[PDB]
Amino acid sequence: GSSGSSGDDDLEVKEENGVWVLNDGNFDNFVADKDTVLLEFYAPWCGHCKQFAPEYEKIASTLKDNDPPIAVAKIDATSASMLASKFDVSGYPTIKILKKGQAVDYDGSRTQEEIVAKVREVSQPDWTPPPEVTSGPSSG
Repeated sequence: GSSGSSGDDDLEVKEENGVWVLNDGNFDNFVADKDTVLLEFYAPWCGHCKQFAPEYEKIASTLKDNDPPIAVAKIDATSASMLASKFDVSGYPTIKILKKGQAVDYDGSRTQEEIVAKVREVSQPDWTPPPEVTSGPSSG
């Protein structure tokens, strides 16, 4: 701790209209100090995503000035295999949530209202992960 390894300028992250772009390389580096991180999976060969492209961006801002503050980001499963397999992303668009390192599978109408409800709902410190877990990678 407190090493200070900066130079190659590798550890970075971009965004789009409020939509951050995370990758297996900056995945943890980002969620490192994050209580709740929204991860959105998509594919370049998936047209159905194009219609959501703008639908998502709008959400970002919403959860942006929300409380607690949440960081909305997306990931190209196609490009990110490790992450894709992590949340068993066998389809798209696939929305997921990260809680202190806990993958929370979403279920319901992926809408600006619904999507936010769950996310903003999970961000809460009281919120807790329900039983019947799907995957638990050395959670702890």
